[PDB]
Amino acid sequence: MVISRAEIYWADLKRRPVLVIQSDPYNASRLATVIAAVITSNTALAAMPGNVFLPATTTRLPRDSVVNVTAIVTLNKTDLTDRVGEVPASLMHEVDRGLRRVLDL
Amino acid sequence: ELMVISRAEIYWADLKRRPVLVIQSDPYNASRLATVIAAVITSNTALAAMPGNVFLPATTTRLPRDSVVNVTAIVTLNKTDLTDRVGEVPASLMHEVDRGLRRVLDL
Repeated sequence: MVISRAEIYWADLKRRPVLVIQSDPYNASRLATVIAAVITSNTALAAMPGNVFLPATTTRLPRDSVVNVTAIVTLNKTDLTDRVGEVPASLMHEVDRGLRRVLDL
Repeated sequence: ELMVISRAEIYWADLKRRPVLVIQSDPYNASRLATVIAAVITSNTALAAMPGNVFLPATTTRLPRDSVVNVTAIVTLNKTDLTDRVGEVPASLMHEVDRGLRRVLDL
């Protein structure tokens, strides 16, 4: 399947949701890996600076979620199973700013 | 083995004990955050051809051998997992690492 940035997938880390943050050039390349940020259902992590709150109406996920930009994982592209949906441009911009903040970029 | 978890520093960690380069910003490094984000450092210098990766001489890092920062291999470790500190990456090579990270993460 086609792996794109800003997309949410289910993956085995247990089975949790992740947001693809690897750029689409590397996603389309022959690179076996894909970098992603973990999405938690514990909304209390939204207080942590840089993390991004995602309503369940936005992600088509069961519950409200939070992108934890301090929890970055490198997965095999094969580990990505069902796709959940996509994060809108505005919230993805918030995620980008959080990532630049936590990574000094 | 307490030291100070600072950016641009190289540590040994169990991912298999391998070296990692801290890329998490120092505000989060000083915070109570249990995790620390790092890029894996390989001794396979052939990965220096991969775009974005950064070659690190052993004279610069005080590492056993010449190494390469693989900016496509990013791991989130517990601050406790960082054991012996190896040294620090100069500002110029860390800037190259930053550019590679911005490229692979569209930042």
